[PDB]
Amino acid sequence: SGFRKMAFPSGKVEGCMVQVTCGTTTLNGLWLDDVVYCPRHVICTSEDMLNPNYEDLLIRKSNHNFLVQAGNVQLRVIGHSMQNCVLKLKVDTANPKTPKYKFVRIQPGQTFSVLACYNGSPSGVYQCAMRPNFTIKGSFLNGSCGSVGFNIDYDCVSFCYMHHMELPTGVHAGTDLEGNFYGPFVDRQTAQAAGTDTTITVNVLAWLYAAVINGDRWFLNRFTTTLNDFNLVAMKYNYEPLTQDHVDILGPLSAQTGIAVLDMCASLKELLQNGMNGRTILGSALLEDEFTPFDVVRQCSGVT
Amino acid sequence: SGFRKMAFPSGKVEGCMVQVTCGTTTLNGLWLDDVVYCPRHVICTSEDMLNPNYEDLLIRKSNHNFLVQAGNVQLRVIGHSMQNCVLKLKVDTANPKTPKYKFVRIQPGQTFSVLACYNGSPSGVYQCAMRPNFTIKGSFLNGSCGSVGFNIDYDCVSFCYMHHMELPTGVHAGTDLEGNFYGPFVDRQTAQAAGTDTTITVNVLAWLYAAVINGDRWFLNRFTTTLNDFNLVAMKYNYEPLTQDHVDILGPLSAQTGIAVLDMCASLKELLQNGMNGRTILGSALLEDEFTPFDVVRQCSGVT
Ligand SMILES: OCC1(c2ccccn2)CCCC1
Ligand SMILES: OCC1(c2ccccn2)CCCC1
Repeated sequence: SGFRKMAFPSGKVEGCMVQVTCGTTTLNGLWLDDVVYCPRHVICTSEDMLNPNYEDLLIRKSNHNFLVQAGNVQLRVIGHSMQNCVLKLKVDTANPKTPKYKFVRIQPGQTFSVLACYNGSPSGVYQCAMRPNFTIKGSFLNGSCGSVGFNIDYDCVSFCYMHHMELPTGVHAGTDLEGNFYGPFVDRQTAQAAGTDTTITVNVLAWLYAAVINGDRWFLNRFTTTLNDFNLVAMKYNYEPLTQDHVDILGPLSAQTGIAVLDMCASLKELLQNGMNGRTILGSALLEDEFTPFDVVRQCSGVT
Repeated sequence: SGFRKMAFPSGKVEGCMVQVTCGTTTLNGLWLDDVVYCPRHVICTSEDMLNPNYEDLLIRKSNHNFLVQAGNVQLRVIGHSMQNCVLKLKVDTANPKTPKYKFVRIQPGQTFSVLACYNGSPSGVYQCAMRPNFTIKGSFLNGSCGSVGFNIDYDCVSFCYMHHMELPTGVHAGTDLEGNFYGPFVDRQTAQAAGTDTTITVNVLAWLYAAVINGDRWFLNRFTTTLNDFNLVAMKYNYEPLTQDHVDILGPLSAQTGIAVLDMCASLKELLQNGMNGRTILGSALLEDEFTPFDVVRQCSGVT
């Protein structure tokens, strides 16, 4: 029993992290097969970042200007290309520790583990969600760019995120591993305001089911609701709308606990309207939205 | 910027996890050099667990009764001994992935990462604290016993915990890697009530400093206090007493932020007396006590 904000074991990803230096800029790269993936802003001075023309900056760069270090061994760069906002450095050595992997573009509300790295070296691992405004709330200091977000399905790492940017409001923006930003963000030091950080309703409901499964039941009430009624209350509280797709996804948890999804919606409705009155659910004083329904089933069943 | 509940990268520990089977019981073992460490209750039926005589149960066991599997390869057991509440299975092969390591017995309030494992296979990693009542609040299903808690200092894994027990109240109890329980707990299925789960005051203060460093400053007030005055309020709120040792440990964070420790105590005092009034600190609606001062400095500086 017990329910924790749990990251994927990071070993398979630790084995892929390298240091990339271009001039005076050092950040992290991801070494998969004979390609190293890193943010294209590795080629920028902090001055460049105000208004960079990446194509023009890149013309001035040769293979030998990209210093790639894996542990304390240098990799030989034999090619480089820009794909969207990432550089692909071709090296002459396939990473011997390359796991089975995929590049996936996640949807808002989807969760993933981040391996925070500095100078190609892992500092820690934590669990994130892609926010509905396509920001993440991470822990990223200077040097952390090129740190990656991932899911693991048994032995296959799905890479979904590479860290590029802290917005002036201290939230985080990055790309998939094709170098396309999540949301409307750009790799430029400019006014970039995030939109409304709404609560991921389906995730909150999953976590309420996790709470019931783990003995925290005080918030269960005698009420039910409808999707339309619930959604009026959700809108008012800056909660994402709940769809029949979300109800379907919660079916297995509904089944396991014998609490109909719409009954759990009615519990959530009362919690929104009445608050926690100083009580906690799974050691939280607020409604937790960084567990997917899949996360709750995985952790409640013990998948490896 | 940003501050996350962050675990150590788990790769070095993933490389040490094996499956141990004795009869119908499968749990996890830790393979370091040519020794596999596992909970001695691997030799118990669920019936045995009501009132086990471990010495008598062990007499009936031979090396060949301990099935040790590392990935899909069997290890040959060439010796076995009981040390306190752990078994040490001597195997004929040193673990090739053995990291530099130490066995440490942590104090209450100290934090560590758990690698949750089932059948010798990692499912996830999360950050814990040893509670002042010598319980931990983990995520441990059946099969998770032998999962370990650790700290990493650069390249040296300090193992501090091995999972043994869920108490009837759903909190967790285990041993150091010499097999000595934290607190008064025993590996017997019996009435074992935890004492008062007090808040780790020095950790809350560290996290308030982390909040200031990360721009969350709304709780800073115009007041100061004394250790004795603060401690009267702490006692009332089931907070651990604050000692001059704790004040000293917070010195570097005091220095960095220019907030005297006793001023931060006076902020914490008001938060205890007034509550959060529906506000959050680093995305928490309650005062977080699972970051040590060392944790806050590590994460705020980017140690790898
Ligand atoms: O399940 C919720 C938690 C718990 C509570 C009691 C026992 C064990 N675990 C609290 C915070 C995260 C883990
Ligand atoms: O620092 C606190 C958190 C944050 C908030 C804003 C931006 C980035 N990170 C919220 C929860 C954990 C991370």
